[PDB]
Amino acid sequence: VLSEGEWQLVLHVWAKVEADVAGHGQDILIRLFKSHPETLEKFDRFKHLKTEAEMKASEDLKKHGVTVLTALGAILKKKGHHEAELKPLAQSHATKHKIPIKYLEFISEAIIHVLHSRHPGDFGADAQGAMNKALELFRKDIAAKYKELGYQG
Ligand SMILES: [C-]#N
Repeated sequence: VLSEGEWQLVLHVWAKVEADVAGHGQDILIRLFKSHPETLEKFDRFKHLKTEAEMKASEDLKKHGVTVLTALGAILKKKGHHEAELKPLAQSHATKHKIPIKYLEFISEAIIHVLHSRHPGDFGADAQGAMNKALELFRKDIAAKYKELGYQG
């Protein structure tokens, strides 16, 4: 459960993300691809991307970073009442992308790392703890929908 004050922490850092969604999105996906290169074979769209250099210059990668952060931001802003906003995301990742839950733990770690590098004055122990809890509720809810489809992974 996040306390209301922990949701406020999440939302306060989020507003920082929002002032530069494309830069945050690039950092996050690159971080993910560098830390868990196997996840990159799950994105059809990025098969031409090899070097870090290539990732940084990619428009496909930047535009996707925006799409990912827009969808997640809409979910975080709901403070746990996100069934509507999460359902479409869950079902597509299950059916169309076949993304194991594990991948969701990887991109969570990436987001946490990036927030910390970028907004350290805002991203202390208290904020990291609340974000961790928000992302873990997000995964748990995703895993519930996967279940309903019979989608393992
Ligand atoms: C889609 N990350």
